[PDB]
Amino acid sequence: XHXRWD
Repeated sequence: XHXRWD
């Protein structure tokens, strides 16, 4: 949802 964090 935020970039690499998803």
